[PDB]
Amino acid sequence: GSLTGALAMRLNDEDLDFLTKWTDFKCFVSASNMRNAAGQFIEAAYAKALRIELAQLVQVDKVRGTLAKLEAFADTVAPQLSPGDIVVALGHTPVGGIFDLKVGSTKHTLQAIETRVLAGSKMTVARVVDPTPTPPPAPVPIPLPPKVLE
Repeated sequence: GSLTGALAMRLNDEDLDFLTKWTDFKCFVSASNMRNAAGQFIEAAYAKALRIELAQLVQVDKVRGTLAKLEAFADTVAPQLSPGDIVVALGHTPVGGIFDLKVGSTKHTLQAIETRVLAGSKMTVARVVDPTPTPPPAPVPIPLPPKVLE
């Protein structure tokens, strides 16, 4: 096999290790009412995305992602994350389809993406934090031809 599994056909130890290098939740993705003043998140987002592309160190990939990693890991894009399998994307983040923005005194999150948890690799979750228990339309609104909702 090699480089063929559940991580877009790269869950294998080669891409999973070079992928496991770090997490993607050191970057806050467009929160909107929370994010709008500085928006300095694309630094770690670009560095880690490149590290995901480094995970494919067939030869140089690892080197591109490591240099990019430092590029962002500079100050406010390095020591801000959890143990693994996480990336920050809240509010104005095109994936939910739901309507809830969590911003402090406006803490109501709309984020329905997927159910994928790879330690040190990508993780997609479906969660809507709102004071309402029962959702008026659908339980989990994710646009996918093979799936019904989630």
